[PDB]
Amino acid sequence: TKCTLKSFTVEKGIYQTSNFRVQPTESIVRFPNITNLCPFGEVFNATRFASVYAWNRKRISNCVADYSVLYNSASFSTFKCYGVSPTKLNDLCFTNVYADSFVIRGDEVRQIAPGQTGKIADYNYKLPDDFTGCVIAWNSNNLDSKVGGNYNYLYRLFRKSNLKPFERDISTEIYQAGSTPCNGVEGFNCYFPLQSYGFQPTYGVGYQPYRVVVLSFELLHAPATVCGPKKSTNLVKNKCVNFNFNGLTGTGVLTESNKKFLPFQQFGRDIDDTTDAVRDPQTLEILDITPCSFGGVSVITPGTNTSNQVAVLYQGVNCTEVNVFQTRAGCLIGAEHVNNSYECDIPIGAGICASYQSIIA
Amino acid sequence: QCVNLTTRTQLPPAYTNSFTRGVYYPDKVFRSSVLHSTQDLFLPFFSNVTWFHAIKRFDNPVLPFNDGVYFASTEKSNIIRGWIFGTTLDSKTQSLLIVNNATNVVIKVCEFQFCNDPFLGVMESEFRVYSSANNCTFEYVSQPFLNFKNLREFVFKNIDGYFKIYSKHTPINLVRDLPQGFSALEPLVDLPIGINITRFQTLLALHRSGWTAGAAAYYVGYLQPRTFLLKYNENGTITDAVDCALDPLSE
Amino acid sequence: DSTECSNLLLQYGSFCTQLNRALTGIAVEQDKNTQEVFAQVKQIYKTPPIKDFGGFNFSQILPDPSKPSKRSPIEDLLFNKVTNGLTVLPPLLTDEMIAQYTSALLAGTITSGWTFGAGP
Amino acid sequence: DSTECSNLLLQYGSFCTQLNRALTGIAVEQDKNTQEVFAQVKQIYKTPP
Amino acid sequence: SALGKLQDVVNQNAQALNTLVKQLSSNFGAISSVLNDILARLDPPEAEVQIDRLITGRLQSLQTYVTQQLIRAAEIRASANLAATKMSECVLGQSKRVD
Amino acid sequence: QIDRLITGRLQSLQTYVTQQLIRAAEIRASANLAATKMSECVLGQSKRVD
Ligand SMILES: *[C@@H]1O[C@H](CO)[C@@H](O[C@@H]2O[C@H](CO)[C@@H](O)[C@H](O)[C@H]2NC(C)=O)[C@H](O)[C@H]1NC(C)=O
Ligand SMILES: *[C@@H]1O[C@H](CO)[C@@H](O[C@@H]2O[C@H](CO)[C@@H](O)[C@H](O)[C@H]2NC(C)=O)[C@H](O)[C@H]1NC(C)=O
Ligand SMILES: *[C@@H]1O[C@H](CO)[C@@H](O)[C@H](O)[C@H]1NC(C)=O
Ligand SMILES: *[C@@H]1O[C@H](CO)[C@@H](O)[C@H](O)[C@H]1NC(C)=O
Ligand SMILES: *[C@@H]1O[C@H](CO)[C@@H](O)[C@H](O)[C@H]1NC(C)=O
Ligand SMILES: *[C@@H]1O[C@H](CO)[C@@H](O)[C@H](O)[C@H]1NC(C)=O
Ligand SMILES: *[C@@H]1O[C@H](CO)[C@@H](O)[C@H](O)[C@H]1NC(C)=O
Ligand SMILES: *[C@@H]1O[C@H](CO)[C@@H](O)[C@H](O)[C@H]1NC(C)=O
Ligand SMILES: *[C@@H]1O[C@H](CO)[C@@H](O)[C@H](O)[C@H]1NC(C)=O
Repeated sequence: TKCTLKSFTVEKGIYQTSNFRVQPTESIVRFPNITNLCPFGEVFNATRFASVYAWNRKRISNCVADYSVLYNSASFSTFKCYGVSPTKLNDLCFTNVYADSFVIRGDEVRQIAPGQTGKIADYNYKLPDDFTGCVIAWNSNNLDSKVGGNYNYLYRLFRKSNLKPFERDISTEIYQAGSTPCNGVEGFNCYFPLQSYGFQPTYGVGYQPYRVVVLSFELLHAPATVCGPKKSTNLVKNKCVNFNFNGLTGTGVLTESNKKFLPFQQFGRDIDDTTDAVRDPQTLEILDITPCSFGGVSVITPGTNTSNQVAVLYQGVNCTEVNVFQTRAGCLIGAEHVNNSYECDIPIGAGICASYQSIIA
Repeated sequence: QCVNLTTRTQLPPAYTNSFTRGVYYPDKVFRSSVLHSTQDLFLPFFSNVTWFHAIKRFDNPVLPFNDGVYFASTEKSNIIRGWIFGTTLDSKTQSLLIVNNATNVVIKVCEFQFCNDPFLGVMESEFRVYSSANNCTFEYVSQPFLNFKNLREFVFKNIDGYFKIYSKHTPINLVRDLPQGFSALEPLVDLPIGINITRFQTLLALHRSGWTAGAAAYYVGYLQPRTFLLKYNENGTITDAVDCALDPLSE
Repeated sequence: DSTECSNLLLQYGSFCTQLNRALTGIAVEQDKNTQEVFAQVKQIYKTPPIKDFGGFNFSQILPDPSKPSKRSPIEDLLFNKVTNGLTVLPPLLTDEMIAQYTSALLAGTITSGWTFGAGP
Repeated sequence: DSTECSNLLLQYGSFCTQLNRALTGIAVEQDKNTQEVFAQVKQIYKTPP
Repeated sequence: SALGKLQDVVNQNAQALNTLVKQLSSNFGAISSVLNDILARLDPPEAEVQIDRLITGRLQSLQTYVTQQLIRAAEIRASANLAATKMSECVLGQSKRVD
Repeated sequence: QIDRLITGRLQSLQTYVTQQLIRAAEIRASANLAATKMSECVLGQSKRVD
């Protein structure tokens, strides 16, 4: 009070000195139930993969993409992400996901990157320099190699020009390396551009088949629907917590509600358009949001000439949320309530007054 | 597969009064016993809505979408099954298909080649609404939405790449025109489509015994940007509304 | 509850203190207004138990013993006919004490004339 | 008459409604003041000829 | 309409409070009216500017509310002084003042 | 540019409305005094000095 009044002597009276803030204790972040996961089973766990010249592109939309399952797997040899970090993949949201799947050699995994040069980059699969996504590769000697030799995987060996980014070339026309016309027959200076791989299980690690899945993340002006799985903190009631329900955030005490919402309604507003009721997304129940008991802190004191005893009034604050007495004005601490009635010396409010005789109310 | 329908009878389109229909919930927010003023695409009160019949009448034209579409249906025996949404209605651009067949409702955003006269047929064993589907960007299968006995109100909006479908089912017993009353349309589904739509076409179902058109009637209204004053009761349903630009009393 | 907002708000100085002080002045002014209007007597007068006033009836303006609020029928009718950092401070004088002050004024002006306003 | 200005002005809320309300209150207050000062009789008295 | 004078005061105070709450939903030229959205969607160099715009708009609204409350407080104080004068002169005595 | 002009003009208009409210309060007090004089000096004889 001396600090607020800028004086070392305080006259008898009540002085509003501060404000009492209930501090938030927990953070409650409830978003909808984790359902409709993205079809990563049909990409990673596919029985057969495509050739690199005819790489499969799968469009992933309208689902929840859990990237932590892929990142924490020990089954992948390469998980190199370009243009984004793996840690924030599980949080961000994208409009569509392009999953390109193919099989290449062990030594050719390095060429699946922006700015690289090689047979795969120039003639089979070209990545843009400004690429946002991740390149995942793993050894598949167990599945894609047979003892006789697996010749079901093809790659383009020759093309007149380098491929554009995200281009698929499935043409089977004879490559013309010379001035002479090929005439459709494979003779001299004219070679068939698609050549088969010969995967065998007894091969070296640089020649063993590797399954590569490249995920391309783009953002377009359409509503982004491939989002990460927002985690849900367990619900805590009857305490002043910071709530985040389906992107609506605030601070309040969440108590049970008797308001019967219609099934399409999620939040509740009063006359002043402030959210005072809400529906929990995980469990369809209605919760009232009571604002935390913020109040004014007033100091009731007699003159410093008489005594140094003081009392504290928390305005509009119940006594269970802070010589403690409950008044309609608020909670009064440091004053002894008496049943006798005297003239008003220091006004407290709601018919309550304080005086010095100790400090009585 | 496409079939031209050449047995139609030429007739001018009808017009009628909207009365106090076309109101929908602007948001997913509960409000109790309060009056809320909102600025949104709303249908004007007592406006001129176009009236189309199915009786030999088979009205399936292509109409401009404008800023939103109010679809009213005085329906018996479930002739009306879905809608056609797009800009050019061909494979050049991307179009939205809404269909309700005998089992479920299917919503697809793809590059479709639409027929000039698309329809279904009734056991339901005739589907002649498209010839191709090339590049799909969104698929969504949901629960089925559905004297004239049923009144179906729908509101379609394209705002910020969001497609809002609002709907209401009403039990009516009026023979010919729209009944006069108040019924607020609940929001049914929001679609992440992100596509341009400027034209639409209704999808009907044929009755086969050539073809026969079942008795149905529908109304098209256009949404305009305006302000409504909505009344919310104790239970939180919109029971009455005021159009702020209709007359000075409501203003 | 934004800490960055409060840190930026501190750059603007003592605007918040001025607004709080002005509102506090208004709040104490309302109590002073009520004190000036109603608390003009320091003796709480009561009417005699027998309401023999020479034919004059004051039942509509005297407090009703049947009512818990100790208000007059006219006062009861009057009370029935009147229907983010924000707090509402309660008034210093409750409605019961204001009704008691009006009752004291009525008892003084009925039993003592204008004498109670100028002395004993 | 600029529609862009009004669209930007709507971002600031109901300041204009408050100012219009205050001016309307002052305007009706002036008529109330004149009514209170001069219209203290409901009978129009006339002097004898 | 017998008790219109008290009802007008109650309506004006409630309406002013309602307007003060509704001024929070206005962005005042910022990208959003929510501080959390600005803090989460932008870096501190531009979030500082947007928060500053919200602060100046809300501060202007609060100053407007306090100013109009002060003017209404002056009016109510004048009315209360008149009421105290009527209490002293009409109830506690007989007044010769006409009307 | 319109944001700068809007904030300047809004501040000017708010200042004008505040001045008008204060002057209206002063004129209301003067009118209440004038009504009191009309009641007590014209419609009756007043014993109040000056
Ligand atoms: C039904 O009639 C429409 C309208 O004429 C036919 O659409 C035309 O199809 C031809 C086919 O080459 C095009 O050249 C025209 O430009 C189309 N016109 C329009 C307006 O679309 C449609 O083909 C007919 N259906 C069948 C099955 O023949
Ligand atoms: C004073 O007036 C009151 C109210 O006008 C009288 O109370 C009424 O008494 C009659 C006779 O029994 C009842 O029918 C009325 O219902 C009473 N009114 C109320 C409001 O209770 C009262 O009798 C009068 N006289 C005295 C001496 O008190
Ligand atoms: C794919 O196979 C591995 C190996 O069995 C398994 O652990 C994983 O769960 C499967 N699915 C995905 C999506 O990786
Ligand atoms: C959410 O899932 C929990 C179990 O994980 C279940 O008890 C609850 O009913 C679900 N809620 C909805 C709305 O699906
Ligand atoms: C509706 O429009 C048609 C033509 O578009 C017109 O003939 C008719 O009179 C209109 N109805 C009303 C009520 O304006
Ligand atoms: C309705 O369409 C869906 C989507 O193709 C299909 O799965 C279902 O079998 C269809 N039902 C009938 C009766 O045709
Ligand atoms: C769209 O489809 C055509 C033919 O079906 C195809 O050539 C084209 O590449 C496709 N485009 C996209 C973006 O899918
Ligand atoms: C939407 O389509 C219409 C008609 O084809 C066209 O005029 C308009 O420019 C398009 N709008 C956008 C944003 O593509
Ligand atoms: C709310 O619904 C209950 C029953 O569900 C009904 O009795 C009551 O009248 C309704 N209240 C209003 C204001 O419509």
